[PDB]
Amino acid sequence: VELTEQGSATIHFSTANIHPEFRLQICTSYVTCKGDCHPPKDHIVTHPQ
Amino acid sequence: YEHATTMPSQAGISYNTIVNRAGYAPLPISITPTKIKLIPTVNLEYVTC
Amino acid sequence: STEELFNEYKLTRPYMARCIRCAVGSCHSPIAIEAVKSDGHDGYVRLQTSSQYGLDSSGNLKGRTMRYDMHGTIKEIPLHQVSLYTSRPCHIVDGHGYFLLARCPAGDSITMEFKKDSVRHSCSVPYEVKFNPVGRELYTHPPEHGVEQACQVYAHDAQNRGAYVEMHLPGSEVDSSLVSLSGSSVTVTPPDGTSALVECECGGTKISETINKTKQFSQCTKKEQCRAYRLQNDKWVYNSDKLPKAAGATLKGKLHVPFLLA
Amino acid sequence: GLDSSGNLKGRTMRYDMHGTIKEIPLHQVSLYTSRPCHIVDGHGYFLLARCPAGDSITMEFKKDSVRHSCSVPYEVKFNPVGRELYTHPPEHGVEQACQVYAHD
Amino acid sequence: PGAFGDIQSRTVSSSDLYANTNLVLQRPKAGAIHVPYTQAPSGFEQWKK
Amino acid sequence: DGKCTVPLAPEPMITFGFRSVSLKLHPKNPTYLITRQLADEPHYTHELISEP
Amino acid sequence: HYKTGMDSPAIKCCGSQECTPTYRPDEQCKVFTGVYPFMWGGAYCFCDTENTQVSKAYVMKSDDCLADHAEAYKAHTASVQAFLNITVGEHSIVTTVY
Amino acid sequence: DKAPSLKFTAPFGCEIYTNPIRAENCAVGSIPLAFDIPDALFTRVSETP
Ligand SMILES: *[C@@H]1O[C@H](CO)[C@@H](O)[C@H](O)[C@H]1NC(C)=O
Ligand SMILES: *[C@@H]1O[C@H](CO)[C@@H](O)[C@H](O)[C@H]1NC(C)=O
Repeated sequence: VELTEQGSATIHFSTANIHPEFRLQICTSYVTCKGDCHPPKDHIVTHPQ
Repeated sequence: YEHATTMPSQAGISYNTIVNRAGYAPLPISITPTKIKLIPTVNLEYVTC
Repeated sequence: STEELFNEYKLTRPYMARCIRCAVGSCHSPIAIEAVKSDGHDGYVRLQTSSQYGLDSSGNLKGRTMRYDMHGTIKEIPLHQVSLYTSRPCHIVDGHGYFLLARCPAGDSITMEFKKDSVRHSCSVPYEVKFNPVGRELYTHPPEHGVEQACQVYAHDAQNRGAYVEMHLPGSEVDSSLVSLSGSSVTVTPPDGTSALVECECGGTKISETINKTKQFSQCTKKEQCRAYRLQNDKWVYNSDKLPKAAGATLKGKLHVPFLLA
Repeated sequence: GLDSSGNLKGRTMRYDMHGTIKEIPLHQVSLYTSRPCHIVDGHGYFLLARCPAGDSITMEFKKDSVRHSCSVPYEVKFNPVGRELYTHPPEHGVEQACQVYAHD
Repeated sequence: PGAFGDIQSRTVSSSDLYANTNLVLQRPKAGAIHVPYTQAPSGFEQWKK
Repeated sequence: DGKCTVPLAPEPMITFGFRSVSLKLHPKNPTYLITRQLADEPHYTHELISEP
Repeated sequence: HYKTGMDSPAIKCCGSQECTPTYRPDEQCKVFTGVYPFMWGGAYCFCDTENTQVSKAYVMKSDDCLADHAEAYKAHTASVQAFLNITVGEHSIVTTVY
Repeated sequence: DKAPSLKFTAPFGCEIYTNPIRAENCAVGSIPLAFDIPDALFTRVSETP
C-alpha cells in the first residue's frame, strides 16, 4: 500500500468471520482492527472462496 | 429478497418504508395510492320505465 | 381470385435465401424455406418459401405456377414440377403468395426440389413436421370411414382473414458478375435499364451510385478490389432474416396469410 | 468421373453391361435409404453421397426402359456431433470439431 | 418460458402481448446472412402434449 | 477432420438457494446434461434429457 | 403458439452500429462485429473486418391465434339452472327455472 | 458405450487436455516454495517509512 505523511488508507480484505478481529501489520506498526460482518446477498457465486 | 408490508387503504396519502439488508445500503420504497376501486360483479335482471 | 393477389403480386419480388442443405453443401437457394407450420390435424402443413405461387414472372395470374428468383431474374415453373417430402413424398394442395399448402406425413425435416434447365435445385430444412390425429384413436393415416368429429385444419381457401405479414423495401444485393475487367481496369456494366451502386475502394474512395449504362473505374486494378451492389427497389419483399436490410423507413404494407387454420 | 472410352468427364458413371462398357451421366443415377440421398461426387469405384439413417441402401438408374436397381442391407448411420442428439444438421449453432468424408 | 402462458394476451384482439420465452440471439455463422436465435420451445404446444 | 455446426440448447433457467441450484431445462433435441462436484468425490451424473 | 419474428440484419461495411431500444414483446438486439456477409452475388462487403451486423428478434402471436388458442378463466359463484316439466292439477308448463 | 471422458468425470475440477496428455488446474495439494533472496532488495528500517 502507498503511504503518505498523513491521512487515511483503504485496504480490501476477505474474511469468513462474522465478528472479525485481527492484527493488521503495516510497515512497522501492528494495528488491532475489529468490526462486524454481515451475510452476503448471493446464495451461489462463480468463484472459489 | 422478499419484503412484506401493510399499507392502509387511503387514497392520496403516501406510504414510505425502507428495506434494510444486514450489510447493504438501505432501499427506500414509496407507494402512493391515487385511486382505489371496488367493482362488484353485476348482472342485469331487468329494466323498468 | 384477382382481388386476393393485389398487394401480394403487383408488388412481389421473390428472393433468393440461404439454405443449409441444397443438394450439395449449403448455398443460396431460390426456394429456401422460411417456416413450416404443422399445427393442423390431418397432416396438412403450410410452408413459407422464398419463391412465390400462382403467377408468372411478369406478374399476371396463372393457374398453378411456382415463381422463383434466379440471380436477379424472375423465372417460372409449373407447380407439378415441384416435389416436397418430409419422410415420404408430400402432395402439394395449392400455393398463394409466399405460402404453400401441402399434405405431408410426419418427419424430422422437409425437403423441396425441382429441376429447371439441367441442375436440380433442392432445399432441406430441419423443421419437425407433426401429424396430429383427431379424437381418441391414435391413427397415423386418416381412416376411410368412421364418425365425423370437429377438428382444425389448414383450409384450402386464400381469402383475406385477420392474419398479415409485412412487406418491406428490399436491400441492395451485391452482384459480382457486373464487375468485369478491361485491361488493368475494373468496369461495371449494370443490368440493362437498371442502376448499380459501385462502392469501390482503391487509391481514392468511390461511391458512384447513378450509373445506368456502363462505367470504367480505371483507378482500381482488380475485380475483387471493390463491389457493385444492384439497385432495383421497385418491387417490395418479405421481411426475411436471410436478406440485408435497406436503410431508412422500410415498411411498405401488409400481406395477408392464406391457408389459415379453420 | 470419366467415360467409357477412358477420357476424363465431369460427372459420369461407367458400368459394365454384359461385356460391353457403357456410360451414363451421374444426375440420372439416384440412390436412397429410408429417405432419398444426394450424391456429392464420384471417383473410381467410390461414390461420396449425403445419406440419412437407414437399414439398407438402394441404387437405381434407368437406361432405355429397364430400371437397374441394387439394394444391400448395409446399415447407414447418422452420427450427431457434440452432446445434442439431432437427426438433421442445424441451421446455426457453434463450430465443433468433427470427422467427415472429405470431398476431395 | 416453455410452459403454458409463456406468451399472454389480454384478449384475442388486444394489442398487448406479454412474452417470456428465453429468446437469446447467437452469433451468425461466418459468411452467412441470417439471425440465429435460441429460445425455449413453445409452452402452448408442450401443454397440449 | 474439420469443423461443423452443432446446435445450441436453450439456456437453462437457474434458481439459487442455500447450497442448492435448481435447473429448469427445455431442450429442443435430446440433450446431454453432465454434472460433477469439484471435490475429491465428483459424484458425476450424466443424463439424456428429451422432455422439459 | 408464438411466432418469433425478426428483422432483416442491418450490415455495415467498415463501420459500427448501435442497438435500438426495445419496444416489442421479448425483443432482443445485438451488434455482432467482425462479420463477413457473403450473398449469392459474391461477398457483400469489401472489408475484411470492422464490419458490423445488427440482428434483433421479438415474439408475436401466431397467424392462427384466432382459432387455435386456449383462454384462461377464473370461475366462481356457480348459478344453478333447471329445465322442468311442471304439471299441477292437469295444468302443464315446460320452463326454465333459476 | 464410451461413458463420459475424463474432462467430465475427473475429481478436484481437473481439466483434461491432449497433445500432450495433461491435467490442468487440479485444486489439490499445496506447492512448497523455497526462496533465496539477495540482501540487495532488502532495505533498512531507517530507509523505509
Ligand atoms: C427442487 O425440485 C422441486 C421439484 O422436483 C421444485 O419444486 C423445487 O423448487 C426445487 N428446489 C428449488 C430450491 O427450487
Ligand atoms: C318433459 O318435456 C320433454 C320436452 O318436451 C318431453 O319430451 C317429455 O315427454 C316431458 N315429460 C313429461 C312427463 O311431460
